[PDB]
Amino acid sequence: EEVVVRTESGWIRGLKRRAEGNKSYASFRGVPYAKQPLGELRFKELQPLEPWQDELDATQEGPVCQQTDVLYGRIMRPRGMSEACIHANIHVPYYALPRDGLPVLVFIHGGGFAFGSGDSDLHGPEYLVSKDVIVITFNYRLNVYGFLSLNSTSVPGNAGLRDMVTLLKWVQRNAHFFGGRPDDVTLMGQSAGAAATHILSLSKAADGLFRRAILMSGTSSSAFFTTNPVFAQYINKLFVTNIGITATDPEEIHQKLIEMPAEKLNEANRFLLEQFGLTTFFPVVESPINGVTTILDGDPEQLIAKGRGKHIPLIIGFTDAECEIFRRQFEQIDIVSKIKENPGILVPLSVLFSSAPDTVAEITKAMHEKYFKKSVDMEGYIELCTDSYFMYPAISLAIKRARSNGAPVYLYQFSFDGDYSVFREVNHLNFEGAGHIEDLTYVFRTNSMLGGHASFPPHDKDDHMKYWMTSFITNFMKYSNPVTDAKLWPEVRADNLRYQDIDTPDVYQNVKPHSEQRDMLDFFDSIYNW
Ligand SMILES: *[C@@](=O)([C]S[C][C][C][C][C][C][C][C])C(F)(F)F
Repeated sequence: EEVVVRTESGWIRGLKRRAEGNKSYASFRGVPYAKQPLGELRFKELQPLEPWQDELDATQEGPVCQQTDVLYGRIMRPRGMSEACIHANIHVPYYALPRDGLPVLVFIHGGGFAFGSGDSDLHGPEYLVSKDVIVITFNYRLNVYGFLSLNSTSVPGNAGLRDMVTLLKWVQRNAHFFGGRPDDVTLMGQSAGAAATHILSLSKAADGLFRRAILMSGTSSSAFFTTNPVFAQYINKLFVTNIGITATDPEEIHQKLIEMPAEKLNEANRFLLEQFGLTTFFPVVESPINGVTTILDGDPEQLIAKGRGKHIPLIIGFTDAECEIFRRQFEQIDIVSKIKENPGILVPLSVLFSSAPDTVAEITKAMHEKYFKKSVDMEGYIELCTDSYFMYPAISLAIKRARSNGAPVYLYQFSFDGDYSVFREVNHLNFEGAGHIEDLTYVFRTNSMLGGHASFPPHDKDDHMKYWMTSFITNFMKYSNPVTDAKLWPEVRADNLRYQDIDTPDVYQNVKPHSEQRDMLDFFDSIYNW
Protein backbone atom coordinates (compact mmCIF):
# COMPACT_ATOMS: atom_id res chain seq x y z
CA GLU A 1 0.00 0.00 0.00
CA GLU A 2 2.86 2.36 0.95
CA VAL A 3 5.90 2.29 -1.37
CA VAL A 4 9.22 3.90 -0.57
CA VAL A 5 12.05 5.07 -2.78
CA ARG A 6 15.06 7.33 -2.66
CA THR A 7 15.59 10.47 -4.74
CA GLU A 8 18.65 12.73 -4.91
CA SER A 9 17.28 15.00 -2.16
CA GLY A 10 15.76 12.47 0.18
CA TRP A 11 13.40 9.56 0.65
CA ILE A 12 9.77 9.70 -0.47
CA ARG A 13 6.80 7.43 0.03
CA GLY A 14 4.29 6.95 -2.76
CA LEU A 15 1.26 4.66 -3.10
CA LYS A 16 0.86 1.38 -4.90
CA ARG A 17 -2.10 1.83 -7.24
CA ARG A 18 -3.96 -0.01 -9.97
CA ALA A 19 -3.61 0.65 -13.65
CA GLU A 20 -6.02 -0.83 -16.15
CA GLY A 21 -6.70 -4.45 -15.30
CA ASN A 22 -4.56 -6.25 -12.80
CA LYS A 23 -1.55 -4.07 -13.56
CA SER A 24 -0.17 -2.10 -10.60
CA TYR A 25 2.17 0.86 -10.36
CA ALA A 26 3.98 2.82 -7.67
CA SER A 27 2.80 6.44 -7.73
CA PHE A 28 4.62 9.33 -6.04
CA ARG A 29 2.67 12.58 -6.28
CA GLY A 30 3.52 16.01 -5.03
CA VAL A 31 7.25 15.43 -4.98
CA PRO A 32 9.23 18.69 -4.95
CA TYR A 33 11.67 19.19 -7.85
CA ALA A 34 13.01 22.51 -6.61
CA LYS A 35 12.81 25.02 -3.76
CA GLN A 36 9.32 26.50 -3.64
CA PRO A 37 9.24 30.00 -5.19
CA LEU A 38 7.83 31.63 -2.09
CA GLY A 39 9.40 34.90 -1.09
CA GLU A 40 11.96 36.86 -2.96
CA LEU A 41 11.63 33.73 -5.06
CA ARG A 42 8.09 34.22 -6.39
CA PHE A 43 9.17 35.29 -9.94
CA LYS A 44 12.83 34.25 -9.90
CA GLU A 45 14.30 31.10 -11.42
CA LEU A 46 13.83 28.02 -9.21
CA GLN A 47 16.50 27.34 -6.58
CA PRO A 48 17.90 23.89 -5.73
CA LEU A 49 16.25 21.71 -3.06
CA GLU A 50 17.70 21.61 0.44
CA PRO A 51 17.94 17.87 1.15
CA TRP A 52 15.43 16.43 3.58
CA GLN A 53 15.28 13.74 6.27
CA ASP A 54 12.81 10.95 6.88
CA GLU A 55 10.27 10.06 4.24
CA LEU A 56 8.59 12.85 2.28
CA ASP A 57 4.87 12.21 1.80
CA ALA A 58 4.47 11.70 -1.93
CA THR A 59 1.05 10.18 -1.41
CA GLN A 60 -0.85 12.66 -3.55
CA GLU A 61 -0.51 15.79 -5.62
CA GLY A 62 0.16 18.95 -3.73
CA PRO A 63 -1.65 22.19 -4.27
CA VAL A 64 -2.02 23.76 -7.71
CA CYS A 65 -0.21 26.95 -8.86
CA GLN A 66 -2.02 30.27 -8.38
CA GLN A 67 -4.43 30.80 -11.23
CA THR A 68 -8.02 31.36 -12.25
CA ASP A 69 -9.35 28.55 -14.39
CA VAL A 70 -11.55 30.00 -17.10
CA LEU A 71 -11.81 26.66 -18.91
CA TYR A 72 -11.64 23.30 -17.20
CA GLY A 73 -14.42 23.97 -14.80
CA ARG A 74 -15.17 20.84 -12.84
CA ILE A 75 -12.98 18.60 -14.90
CA MET A 76 -10.09 19.67 -12.70
CA ARG A 77 -10.28 19.18 -8.95
CA PRO A 78 -7.23 20.66 -7.23
CA ARG A 79 -6.43 19.64 -3.70
CA GLY A 80 -5.77 23.30 -3.12
CA MET A 81 -3.98 26.22 -4.71
CA SER A 82 -0.73 27.80 -3.63
CA GLU A 83 2.46 29.42 -4.88
CA ALA A 84 4.08 26.31 -3.40
CA CYS A 85 2.93 24.15 -6.30
CA ILE A 86 6.30 23.20 -7.81
CA HIS A 87 5.97 19.44 -7.51
CA ALA A 88 5.99 16.55 -9.97
CA ASN A 89 4.19 13.19 -9.97
CA ILE A 90 5.99 10.00 -11.01
CA HIS A 91 4.13 6.78 -11.87
CA VAL A 92 5.92 3.52 -12.66
CA PRO A 93 4.92 -0.08 -13.55
CA TYR A 94 5.25 -1.62 -10.12
CA TYR A 95 7.56 -4.36 -11.32
CA ALA A 96 10.03 -1.81 -12.66
CA LEU A 97 10.81 -0.07 -9.39
CA PRO A 98 14.47 -0.68 -8.33
CA ARG A 99 15.35 -2.32 -5.01
CA ASP A 100 19.14 -2.90 -5.20
CA GLY A 101 15.23 0.42 -17.18
CA LEU A 102 12.00 1.87 -18.64
CA PRO A 103 11.41 4.74 -21.14
CA VAL A 104 10.02 7.81 -19.43
CA LEU A 105 7.39 10.35 -20.46
CA VAL A 106 7.45 13.95 -19.27
CA PHE A 107 4.15 15.74 -19.90
CA ILE A 108 3.49 19.50 -19.93
CA HIS A 109 -0.16 20.40 -19.32
CA GLY A 110 -2.14 22.94 -21.30
CA GLY A 111 -4.29 25.77 -20.00
CA GLY A 112 -3.23 28.71 -22.17
CA PHE A 113 -0.15 29.32 -19.97
CA ALA A 114 -2.58 30.84 -17.47
CA PHE A 115 -4.28 27.90 -15.73
CA GLY A 116 -4.47 24.12 -15.42
CA SER A 117 -2.17 21.65 -13.64
CA GLY A 118 -0.40 18.34 -14.06
CA ASP A 119 -2.83 16.54 -11.77
CA SER A 120 -4.43 13.18 -12.42
CA ASP A 121 -7.95 14.65 -12.30
CA LEU A 122 -7.40 15.11 -16.03
CA HIS A 123 -4.05 13.34 -16.29
CA GLY A 124 -4.62 9.76 -15.14
CA PRO A 125 -1.54 7.64 -15.79
CA GLU A 126 -3.59 4.43 -15.68
CA TYR A 127 -3.66 3.77 -19.45
CA LEU A 128 -0.04 4.65 -20.03
CA VAL A 129 1.53 3.01 -17.00
CA SER A 130 -0.19 -0.18 -18.25
CA LYS A 131 2.19 -0.20 -21.22
CA ASP A 132 5.53 -0.58 -19.44
CA VAL A 133 6.54 3.10 -19.34
CA ILE A 134 7.07 5.71 -16.65
CA VAL A 135 4.76 8.71 -16.64
CA ILE A 136 5.83 12.01 -15.17
CA THR A 137 3.54 15.04 -14.86
CA PHE A 138 4.16 18.27 -12.90
CA ASN A 139 3.20 21.89 -12.23
CA TYR A 140 5.01 24.94 -13.55
CA ARG A 141 4.36 28.57 -12.70
CA LEU A 142 1.33 30.02 -14.50
CA ASN A 143 -0.07 33.32 -15.75
CA VAL A 144 1.69 36.24 -14.04
CA TYR A 145 3.76 34.11 -11.70
CA GLY A 146 5.48 32.25 -14.49
CA PHE A 147 5.24 34.58 -17.48
CA LEU A 148 5.62 38.11 -16.24
CA SER A 149 8.34 39.89 -18.19
CA LEU A 150 10.31 42.97 -17.15
CA ASN A 151 13.20 42.44 -19.58
CA SER A 152 15.13 42.68 -16.31
CA THR A 153 17.64 40.42 -14.57
CA SER A 154 15.21 39.25 -11.96
CA VAL A 155 12.37 38.83 -14.40
CA PRO A 156 13.77 38.46 -17.95
CA GLY A 157 10.61 36.50 -18.74
CA ASN A 158 9.75 32.82 -19.33
CA ALA A 159 10.02 31.75 -15.68
CA GLY A 160 7.34 29.19 -16.49
CA LEU A 161 9.44 27.58 -19.19
CA ARG A 162 12.46 27.63 -16.92
CA ASP A 163 10.50 25.63 -14.36
CA MET A 164 10.13 22.97 -17.05
CA VAL A 165 13.86 22.91 -17.73
CA THR A 166 14.52 22.69 -14.00
CA LEU A 167 12.22 19.72 -13.87
CA LEU A 168 13.67 18.10 -16.98
CA LYS A 169 17.11 18.37 -15.37
CA TRP A 170 15.69 16.97 -12.10
CA VAL A 171 14.46 14.08 -14.22
CA GLN A 172 17.90 13.45 -15.65
CA ARG A 173 19.44 13.01 -12.21
CA ASN A 174 16.55 11.15 -10.61
CA ALA A 175 15.32 8.97 -13.46
CA HIS A 176 17.25 5.83 -12.36
CA PHE A 177 15.97 5.96 -8.76
CA PHE A 178 12.61 5.12 -10.38
CA GLY A 179 14.02 2.55 -12.76
CA GLY A 180 13.75 4.92 -15.71
CA ARG A 181 16.25 5.69 -18.46
CA PRO A 182 17.23 9.38 -18.45
CA ASP A 183 18.71 8.68 -21.89
CA ASP A 184 15.22 7.95 -23.19
CA VAL A 185 12.87 10.71 -22.06
CA THR A 186 10.01 11.78 -24.33
CA LEU A 187 8.52 15.25 -23.84
CA MET A 188 4.83 15.78 -24.56
CA GLY A 189 2.32 18.56 -24.16
CA GLN A 190 -1.05 19.71 -25.42
CA SER A 191 -2.15 23.29 -26.17
CA ALA A 192 0.02 25.82 -24.32
CA GLY A 193 1.68 22.64 -23.02
CA ALA A 194 2.51 21.49 -26.55
CA ALA A 195 3.58 25.00 -27.51
CA ALA A 196 5.93 25.10 -24.50
CA THR A 197 7.26 21.69 -25.48
CA HIS A 198 7.93 22.82 -29.02
CA ILE A 199 9.66 25.91 -27.71
CA LEU A 200 11.90 24.00 -25.33
CA SER A 201 12.83 21.82 -28.29
CA LEU A 202 14.35 24.99 -29.82
CA SER A 203 16.17 26.05 -26.67
CA LYS A 204 19.86 25.33 -26.72
CA ALA A 205 19.40 25.51 -22.92
CA ALA A 206 17.32 22.31 -22.98
CA ASP A 207 19.81 20.27 -24.95
CA GLY A 208 20.00 16.70 -23.74
CA LEU A 209 16.93 16.83 -21.56
CA PHE A 210 14.80 14.61 -23.82
CA ARG A 211 15.23 12.46 -26.95
CA ARG A 212 12.00 13.32 -28.87
CA ALA A 213 8.69 15.14 -28.36
CA ILE A 214 4.93 14.95 -28.90
CA LEU A 215 2.94 18.06 -29.93
CA MET A 216 -0.75 17.55 -29.23
CA SER A 217 -2.49 20.60 -30.79
CA GLY A 218 0.20 23.18 -30.12
CA THR A 219 3.36 24.72 -31.60
CA SER A 220 5.97 27.34 -30.82
CA SER A 221 4.35 29.74 -33.26
CA SER A 222 0.70 28.73 -33.05
CA ALA A 223 -1.34 31.92 -33.45
CA PHE A 224 -3.38 31.49 -30.25
CA PHE A 225 -0.60 33.42 -28.53
CA THR A 226 2.55 35.41 -29.21
CA THR A 227 6.15 35.58 -28.06
CA ASN A 228 6.34 39.21 -29.22
CA PRO A 229 8.37 41.59 -26.94
CA VAL A 230 6.28 44.68 -27.66
CA PHE A 231 3.12 42.78 -26.66
CA ALA A 232 4.78 41.62 -23.48
CA GLN A 233 5.53 45.23 -22.52
CA TYR A 234 2.00 46.24 -23.32
CA ILE A 235 0.24 43.61 -21.20
CA ASN A 236 2.79 43.97 -18.42
CA LYS A 237 2.57 47.75 -18.16
CA LEU A 238 -1.19 47.20 -18.33
CA PHE A 239 -1.02 44.86 -15.35
CA VAL A 240 1.18 47.07 -13.14
CA THR A 241 -1.06 49.95 -14.11
CA ASN A 242 -4.29 48.14 -13.21
CA ILE A 243 -2.62 46.76 -10.10
CA GLY A 244 -1.94 50.15 -8.61
CA ILE A 245 1.84 50.16 -8.91
CA THR A 246 3.40 53.50 -9.95
CA ALA A 247 7.08 52.67 -9.61
CA THR A 248 8.98 52.65 -12.90
CA ASP A 249 12.35 51.06 -12.22
CA PRO A 250 12.33 47.40 -13.37
CA GLU A 251 13.49 46.22 -9.95
CA GLU A 252 11.16 48.50 -7.98
CA ILE A 253 8.14 47.28 -9.95
CA HIS A 254 9.43 43.88 -9.00
CA GLN A 255 9.75 44.52 -5.25
CA LYS A 256 6.21 45.88 -5.10
CA LEU A 257 5.08 42.70 -6.80
CA ILE A 258 7.20 40.50 -4.56
CA GLU A 259 5.47 42.03 -1.51
CA MET A 260 1.99 42.00 -3.06
CA PRO A 261 -0.37 39.41 -1.62
CA ALA A 262 -1.26 36.44 -3.88
CA GLU A 263 -4.90 37.38 -4.14
CA LYS A 264 -4.18 40.97 -5.35
CA LEU A 265 -2.17 39.41 -8.18
CA ASN A 266 -4.82 36.77 -8.94
CA GLU A 267 -7.48 39.51 -9.23
CA ALA A 268 -5.28 41.66 -11.44
CA ASN A 269 -4.63 38.68 -13.76
CA ARG A 270 -8.30 37.71 -13.74
CA PHE A 271 -8.75 41.29 -15.06
CA LEU A 272 -6.65 40.47 -18.09
CA LEU A 273 -8.54 37.18 -18.42
CA GLU A 274 -11.67 39.24 -18.89
CA GLN A 275 -9.92 41.35 -21.53
CA PHE A 276 -8.29 38.52 -23.57
CA GLY A 277 -10.63 35.60 -22.95
CA LEU A 278 -8.52 32.49 -22.31
CA THR A 279 -4.98 33.76 -21.83
CA THR A 280 -2.99 36.51 -20.22
CA PHE A 281 0.82 36.38 -20.18
CA PHE A 282 2.95 34.44 -22.70
CA PRO A 283 6.51 33.30 -23.46
CA VAL A 284 8.61 36.03 -25.04
CA VAL A 285 11.68 36.23 -27.16
CA GLU A 286 14.22 37.47 -24.61
CA SER A 287 17.32 39.61 -24.91
CA PRO A 288 20.55 38.21 -23.49
CA ILE A 289 20.71 39.17 -19.81
CA ASN A 290 23.62 38.88 -17.31
CA GLY A 291 23.35 35.55 -15.47
CA VAL A 292 20.27 34.31 -17.30
CA THR A 293 19.35 30.91 -18.71
CA THR A 294 17.95 32.22 -22.01
CA ILE A 295 15.12 29.85 -22.85
CA LEU A 296 14.04 31.65 -26.00
CA ASP A 297 16.60 33.64 -27.96
CA GLY A 298 14.61 34.54 -31.05
CA ASP A 299 11.37 34.41 -32.98
CA PRO A 300 10.38 30.73 -33.12
CA GLU A 301 9.52 31.06 -36.79
CA GLN A 302 12.96 32.44 -37.71
CA LEU A 303 14.60 29.90 -35.43
CA ILE A 304 12.81 27.08 -37.18
CA ALA A 305 13.77 28.58 -40.56
CA LYS A 306 17.43 27.92 -39.63
CA GLY A 307 16.63 24.35 -38.51
CA ARG A 308 16.94 25.32 -34.87
CA GLY A 309 15.16 22.22 -33.57
CA LYS A 310 15.05 19.86 -36.51
CA HIS A 311 16.81 17.01 -34.67
CA ILE A 312 14.08 16.24 -32.21
CA PRO A 313 11.89 13.68 -33.94
CA LEU A 314 8.26 14.33 -33.11
CA ILE A 315 4.56 13.52 -33.41
CA ILE A 316 2.47 16.50 -34.50
CA GLY A 317 -1.23 16.26 -33.75
CA PHE A 318 -4.42 18.31 -34.22
CA THR A 319 -8.13 17.68 -34.13
CA ASP A 320 -11.01 17.87 -36.59
CA ALA A 321 -12.94 20.73 -34.99
CA GLU A 322 -10.38 22.09 -32.53
CA CYS A 323 -12.29 25.14 -31.33
CA GLU A 324 -15.74 23.63 -31.04
CA ILE A 325 -14.68 22.82 -27.50
CA PHE A 326 -14.51 26.53 -26.62
CA ARG A 327 -18.04 27.58 -27.68
CA ARG A 328 -19.24 27.83 -24.10
CA GLN A 329 -16.55 30.38 -23.23
CA PHE A 330 -16.63 32.12 -26.59
CA GLU A 331 -20.19 33.03 -25.60
CA GLN A 332 -19.30 34.08 -22.06
CA ILE A 333 -16.81 36.59 -23.45
CA ASP A 334 -19.10 37.23 -26.39
CA ILE A 335 -16.56 36.97 -29.17
CA VAL A 336 -19.09 38.11 -31.74
CA SER A 337 -19.37 41.44 -29.98
CA LYS A 338 -15.63 41.57 -29.39
CA ILE A 339 -14.99 40.97 -33.07
CA LYS A 340 -17.27 43.84 -34.10
CA GLU A 341 -15.43 46.05 -31.69
CA ASN A 342 -11.96 44.75 -32.55
CA PRO A 343 -11.76 43.56 -36.16
CA GLY A 344 -8.08 42.84 -35.47
CA ILE A 345 -8.98 39.93 -33.24
CA LEU A 346 -9.19 37.96 -36.46
CA VAL A 347 -5.52 38.72 -37.00
CA PRO A 348 -2.67 36.73 -35.35
CA LEU A 349 -1.40 38.78 -32.41
CA SER A 350 2.02 38.06 -33.90
CA VAL A 351 1.24 40.00 -37.09
CA LEU A 352 -0.51 42.91 -35.44
CA PHE A 353 2.65 43.57 -33.43
CA SER A 354 5.15 42.81 -36.15
CA SER A 355 3.80 43.85 -39.55
CA ALA A 356 3.66 47.41 -40.95
CA PRO A 357 0.70 49.81 -40.43
CA ASP A 358 -0.75 49.44 -43.95
CA THR A 359 0.14 45.74 -43.96
CA VAL A 360 -1.99 44.95 -40.91
CA ALA A 361 -4.94 46.95 -42.21
CA GLU A 362 -5.02 44.98 -45.44
CA ILE A 363 -4.66 41.65 -43.67
CA THR A 364 -7.28 42.69 -41.09
CA LYS A 365 -9.48 43.21 -44.13
CA ALA A 366 -8.57 39.92 -45.84
CA MET A 367 -9.15 37.88 -42.67
CA HIS A 368 -12.59 39.41 -41.98
CA GLU A 369 -13.75 39.03 -45.55
CA LYS A 370 -12.44 35.47 -45.42
CA TYR A 371 -14.74 34.05 -42.67
CA PHE A 372 -17.42 36.70 -42.26
CA LYS A 373 -19.53 37.35 -45.35
CA LYS A 374 -23.09 38.22 -44.18
CA SER A 375 -22.25 38.71 -40.52
CA VAL A 376 -19.72 38.33 -37.74
CA ASP A 377 -21.02 35.12 -36.18
CA MET A 378 -19.97 32.35 -33.76
CA GLU A 379 -19.42 29.44 -36.14
CA GLY A 380 -17.47 31.75 -38.40
CA TYR A 381 -15.03 32.48 -35.55
CA ILE A 382 -14.86 28.83 -34.50
CA GLU A 383 -13.65 28.08 -38.04
CA LEU A 384 -11.12 30.91 -37.81
CA CYS A 385 -9.78 29.75 -34.41
CA THR A 386 -9.50 26.09 -35.43
CA ASP A 387 -7.66 26.75 -38.69
CA SER A 388 -5.54 29.67 -37.49
CA TYR A 389 -4.75 28.48 -33.99
CA PHE A 390 -4.34 24.80 -34.57
CA MET A 391 -4.82 23.10 -37.89
CA TYR A 392 -2.70 25.49 -39.86
CA PRO A 393 0.19 25.69 -37.35
CA ALA A 394 0.33 21.91 -37.12
CA ILE A 395 0.42 21.15 -40.81
CA SER A 396 2.70 24.04 -41.60
CA LEU A 397 5.12 22.61 -39.02
CA ALA A 398 4.86 19.07 -40.44
CA ILE A 399 5.71 20.45 -43.86
CA LYS A 400 8.48 22.83 -42.82
CA ARG A 401 10.08 20.08 -40.76
CA ALA A 402 9.97 17.46 -43.49
CA ARG A 403 11.97 19.69 -45.79
CA SER A 404 14.82 20.65 -43.52
CA ASN A 405 16.79 17.42 -43.54
CA GLY A 406 16.16 16.91 -39.85
CA ALA A 407 14.73 14.13 -37.75
CA PRO A 408 11.49 12.33 -38.69
CA VAL A 409 8.06 13.84 -38.05
CA TYR A 410 4.68 12.09 -37.79
CA LEU A 411 1.47 14.08 -38.39
CA TYR A 412 -2.07 13.13 -37.38
CA GLN A 413 -5.62 14.39 -37.45
CA PHE A 414 -7.81 13.24 -34.59
CA SER A 415 -11.38 13.15 -35.87
CA PHE A 416 -12.87 10.48 -33.59
CA ASP A 417 -16.28 11.58 -32.20
CA GLY A 418 -16.41 9.42 -29.05
CA ASP A 419 -19.53 8.05 -27.37
CA TYR A 420 -18.55 9.72 -24.11
CA SER A 421 -16.82 13.15 -24.25
CA VAL A 422 -16.12 14.69 -20.83
CA PHE A 423 -15.70 18.27 -22.20
CA ARG A 424 -19.01 18.31 -24.15
CA GLU A 425 -20.66 16.88 -21.06
CA VAL A 426 -19.34 19.58 -18.70
CA ASN A 427 -20.01 22.36 -21.26
CA HIS A 428 -23.14 21.04 -22.95
CA LEU A 429 -21.76 21.08 -26.48
CA ASN A 430 -23.03 19.57 -29.67
CA PHE A 431 -20.96 19.26 -32.81
CA GLU A 432 -19.41 16.72 -35.06
CA GLY A 433 -15.75 15.76 -35.18
CA ALA A 434 -13.18 16.04 -32.42
CA GLY A 435 -12.57 19.22 -30.50
CA HIS A 436 -9.42 20.51 -28.86
CA ILE A 437 -8.08 18.42 -25.91
CA GLU A 438 -10.18 15.34 -26.67
CA ASP A 439 -7.41 13.27 -28.17
CA LEU A 440 -5.56 13.98 -24.89
CA THR A 441 -8.37 12.10 -23.13
CA TYR A 442 -7.71 8.83 -24.91
CA VAL A 443 -4.12 8.84 -23.64
CA PHE A 444 -4.81 10.03 -20.07
CA ARG A 445 -7.56 8.77 -17.82
CA THR A 446 -9.84 11.63 -16.77
CA ASN A 447 -10.11 10.23 -13.22
CA SER A 448 -12.18 13.17 -12.05
CA MET A 449 -15.01 12.14 -14.33
CA LEU A 450 -14.75 8.43 -14.87
CA GLY A 451 -15.86 6.06 -12.23
CA GLY A 452 -14.48 2.64 -11.67
CA HIS A 453 -14.70 2.03 -15.38
CA ALA A 454 -12.32 -0.55 -16.91
CA SER A 455 -10.89 0.55 -20.21
CA PHE A 456 -8.41 -2.30 -20.94
CA PRO A 457 -8.96 -4.76 -22.28
CA PRO A 458 -11.09 -2.57 -24.57
CA HIS A 459 -14.64 -3.56 -25.44
CA ASP A 460 -16.60 -0.41 -26.20
CA LYS A 461 -15.56 1.74 -29.17
CA ASP A 462 -14.19 4.50 -26.94
CA ASP A 463 -11.88 2.29 -24.91
CA HIS A 464 -10.63 0.75 -28.11
CA MET A 465 -9.49 4.25 -29.12
CA LYS A 466 -7.91 4.65 -25.71
CA TYR A 467 -5.86 1.54 -26.39
CA TRP A 468 -4.85 2.60 -29.88
CA MET A 469 -3.87 6.17 -28.90
CA THR A 470 -1.92 5.26 -25.83
CA SER A 471 -0.17 2.70 -28.01
CA PHE A 472 1.03 5.33 -30.44
CA ILE A 473 2.41 7.23 -27.50
CA THR A 474 4.30 4.30 -25.97
CA ASN A 475 5.62 2.94 -29.30
CA PHE A 476 7.02 6.35 -30.13
CA MET A 477 8.71 6.61 -26.78
CA LYS A 478 9.92 3.02 -27.19
CA TYR A 479 10.97 2.98 -30.84
CA SER A 480 10.83 6.61 -31.88
CA ASN A 481 8.01 5.63 -34.18
CA PRO A 482 4.29 5.57 -33.35
CA VAL A 483 3.84 2.20 -35.12
CA THR A 484 5.46 -1.20 -35.09
CA ASP A 485 5.02 -1.56 -38.87
CA ALA A 486 6.88 1.35 -40.47
CA LYS A 487 4.51 1.40 -43.43
CA LEU A 488 1.25 1.76 -41.56
CA TRP A 489 2.06 5.33 -40.60
CA PRO A 490 4.82 6.80 -42.79
CA GLU A 491 7.09 9.66 -41.87
CA VAL A 492 5.98 12.99 -43.37
CA ARG A 493 7.22 13.58 -46.90
CA ALA A 494 7.43 17.14 -48.23
CA ASP A 495 6.64 16.07 -51.86
CA ASN A 496 3.45 14.40 -50.64
CA LEU A 497 1.92 15.76 -47.49
CA ARG A 498 -0.46 13.37 -45.76
CA TYR A 499 -1.51 12.84 -42.18
CA GLN A 500 -2.50 9.69 -40.35
CA ASP A 501 -6.26 10.09 -40.05
CA ILE A 502 -7.10 8.85 -36.56
CA ASP A 503 -10.84 8.24 -36.62
CA THR A 504 -11.73 4.59 -36.31
CA PRO A 505 -10.06 2.34 -33.69
CA ASP A 506 -7.58 -0.11 -35.27
CA VAL A 507 -7.82 1.28 -38.83
CA TYR A 508 -4.74 2.93 -40.35
CA GLN A 509 -4.83 5.42 -43.20
CA ASN A 510 -2.61 8.28 -44.25
CA VAL A 511 -4.57 10.62 -46.47
CA LYS A 512 -4.11 13.87 -48.28
CA PRO A 513 -5.70 17.01 -46.86
CA HIS A 514 -9.19 17.85 -48.07
CA SER A 515 -9.90 20.68 -50.54
CA GLU A 516 -10.63 23.30 -47.86
CA GLN A 517 -7.58 22.14 -45.93
CA ARG A 518 -5.46 22.75 -49.01
CA ASP A 519 -7.27 26.08 -49.52
CA MET A 520 -6.73 27.01 -45.89
CA LEU A 521 -3.02 26.31 -46.22
CA ASP A 522 -2.53 28.54 -49.28
CA PHE A 523 -4.69 31.22 -47.75
CA PHE A 524 -2.73 31.17 -44.54
CA ASP A 525 0.60 30.97 -46.32
CA SER A 526 -0.01 34.13 -48.39
CA ILE A 527 -1.08 35.82 -45.17
CA TYR A 528 2.03 34.86 -43.24
CA ASN A 529 4.64 36.17 -45.74
CA TRP A 530 2.48 39.01 -47.17
C1 LIG B 1 -4.71 24.74 -24.54
O1 LIG B 1 -3.50 24.99 -23.82
C2 LIG B 1 -4.75 25.67 -25.76
S1 LIG B 1 -4.48 27.43 -25.32
C3 LIG B 1 -5.62 28.26 -26.48
C4 LIG B 1 -6.04 29.63 -25.94
C5 LIG B 1 -6.73 30.51 -26.98
C6 LIG B 1 -8.08 29.95 -27.45
C7 LIG B 1 -8.84 31.01 -28.24
C8 LIG B 1 -9.26 32.17 -27.34
C9 LIG B 1 -10.06 33.23 -28.10
C10 LIG B 1 -10.57 34.31 -27.14
C11 LIG B 1 -5.91 24.85 -23.60
F1 LIG B 1 -7.05 24.61 -24.25
F2 LIG B 1 -5.99 26.05 -23.03
F3 LIG B 1 -5.80 23.94 -22.64
